[PDB]
Amino acid sequence: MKVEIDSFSGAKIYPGRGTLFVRGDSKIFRFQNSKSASLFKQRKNPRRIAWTVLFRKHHKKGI
Amino acid sequence: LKDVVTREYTINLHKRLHGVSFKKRAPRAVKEIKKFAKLHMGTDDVRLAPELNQAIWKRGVKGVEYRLRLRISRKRNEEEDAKNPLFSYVEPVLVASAKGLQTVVVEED
Amino acid sequence: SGNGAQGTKFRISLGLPVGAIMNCADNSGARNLYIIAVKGSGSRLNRLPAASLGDMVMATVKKGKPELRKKVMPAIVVRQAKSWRRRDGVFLYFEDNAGVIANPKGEMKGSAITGPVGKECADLWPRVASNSGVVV
Amino acid sequence: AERVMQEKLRNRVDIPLEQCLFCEHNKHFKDVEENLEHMFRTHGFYIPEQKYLVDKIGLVKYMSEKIGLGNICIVCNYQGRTLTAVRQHMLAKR
RNA sequence: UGUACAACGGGGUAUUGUAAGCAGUAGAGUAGCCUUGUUGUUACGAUCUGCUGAGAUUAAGCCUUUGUUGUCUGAUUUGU
RNA sequence: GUGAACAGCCUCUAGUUGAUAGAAUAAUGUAGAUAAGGGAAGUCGGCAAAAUAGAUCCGUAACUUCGGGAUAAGGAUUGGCUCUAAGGGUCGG
Ligand SMILES: [Mg+2]
Ligand SMILES: [Mg+2]
Ligand SMILES: [Mg+2]
Ligand SMILES: [Mg+2]
Ligand SMILES: [Mg+2]
Ligand SMILES: [Mg+2]
Ligand SMILES: [Mg+2]
Ligand SMILES: [Mg+2]
Ligand SMILES: [Mg+2]
Ligand SMILES: [Mg+2]
Ligand SMILES: [Mg+2]
Ligand SMILES: [Mg+2]
Ligand SMILES: [Mg+2]
Ligand SMILES: [Mg+2]
Ligand SMILES: [Mg+2]
Ligand SMILES: [Mg+2]
Ligand SMILES: [Mg+2]
Ligand SMILES: [Mg+2]
Ligand SMILES: [Zn+2]
Ligand SMILES: [Zn+2]
Repeated sequence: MKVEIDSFSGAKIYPGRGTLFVRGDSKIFRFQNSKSASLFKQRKNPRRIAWTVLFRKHHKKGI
Repeated sequence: LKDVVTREYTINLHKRLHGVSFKKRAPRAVKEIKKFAKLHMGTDDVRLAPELNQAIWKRGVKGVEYRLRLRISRKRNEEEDAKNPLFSYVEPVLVASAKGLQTVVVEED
Repeated sequence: SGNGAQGTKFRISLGLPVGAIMNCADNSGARNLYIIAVKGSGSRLNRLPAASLGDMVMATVKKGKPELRKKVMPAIVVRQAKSWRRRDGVFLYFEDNAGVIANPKGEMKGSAITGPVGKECADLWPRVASNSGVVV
Repeated sequence: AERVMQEKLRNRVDIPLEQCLFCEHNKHFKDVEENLEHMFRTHGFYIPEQKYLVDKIGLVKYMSEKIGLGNICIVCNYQGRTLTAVRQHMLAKR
């Protein structure tokens, strides 16, 4: 089966979990839960949020 | 018979005050301490050193701390015989954090 | 959903109560779809008849050309914002409620559809899936 | 440590004895008495227990080694890059 | 007197979203001193970076437990 | 102190801490809140609630007893921080 990845937090998404959003054009956003979801509805950037995957790349955290 | 003790307990107040009325919250802690000390050393006669009072109220009625470090002493009752020969006395210990401290017998001297 | 449709469809949550207003995704030149009836429509005291994705509805046009306005016609629901649970386990939803005008059989009034359409609609009405773009 | 010792050696900054440390132009005075009276009034330099000192001409050399080579503030731990830096600062937060 | 129970403490598990403190040739400018700037600096200064997915919270109806301390005989009635 | 403000909100001088208590936390309640998609399809009737609200700027209709209408309608901005400029009095030519 398929384990996706979140379009916000980059977290691991297992089958049936979270929601799958169809944006006003073709776009598809898949959330691991309601946390990463609502954030998206507040228009927040994933690069300014501490714990997301996309952040830990930006700031050279980890590696 | 029972013998004349002292100990140092950390109490979890956070759990015992869970979901109390914000206005009656602190006053519970007073009862939850007297009940707690009738647990250990089932003395049933429990008194509160007014410093401890200032500890329980220091943060206001709604602001009681999560953890207290409490020095409890079992002692003998005097004159005027009460149903008990025996006593209970709780007073504070001034400490940085109530965290990660183990119950300890303070050897009296 | 109704008749004129090819096949059956799995039960999906009803996100369009009667009187709901959704957009028109075709070129018929309508700004609106107003929902006065549904073609499946189980019948019970007090329950509002509810459409969903791929269901047939009888609607009027509040916004648009006067020629398409002020009469009742069949329409179909290709996007709905109230989310549902597909049998594959995923929950999903769209960004709005959209619909396309269609005759009794399900033959499109318009020749094209704007935005993406649910697969649950596209398997039911192949005449829709025809003029469609990317599904789901 | 080798980079800070090579940068301090290439700067050659041994501050002389009668020369005042804390002012920018490094004023020169005729004796060790005159800048030790003058460092007291303008800047506020004071030598604790003047009564007890043996090496007080060498308490001058240990202090000029703080601002001389490694270029350090007497209080802060603040590290200037130049003699100017540590000097400019001592005059700064006072 | 137990593979006993509890109060703490340890882990797991989660919730939030990066603590205090220190440090910083990060920082719009502004005010001082100069060798007057291929990176001149010194002070005041929202914020930012590093220690830091860090601190805090974690059962009150979560999981677990080789640790710390402690509890373990009061009352009443019942007969074919 | 906030602020336009004798508004609301917190504090000082003074004054109370007095209005039966404990234990729980079911239904029904009274007072108070929040709700996915829909948005009056409810109801005799938008009844109740919701939304709008301060300010500074821009814009502002039919009609009018020419005074209004008009905050009409309708748009944008609002923290914190470092700066910049403009705005005065007294005394000596
Ligand atoms: Mg509760
Ligand atoms: Mg009815
Ligand atoms: Mg951080
Ligand atoms: Mg910090
Ligand atoms: Mg806190
Ligand atoms: Mg006032
Ligand atoms: Mg009284
Ligand atoms: Mg009464
Ligand atoms: Mg709702
Ligand atoms: Mg909504
Ligand atoms: Mg609406
Ligand atoms: Mg009606
Ligand atoms: Mg009716
Ligand atoms: Mg009426
Ligand atoms: Mg009303
Ligand atoms: Mg009007
Ligand atoms: Mg307006
Ligand atoms: Mg601004
Ligand atoms: Zn000097
Ligand atoms: Zn210093």
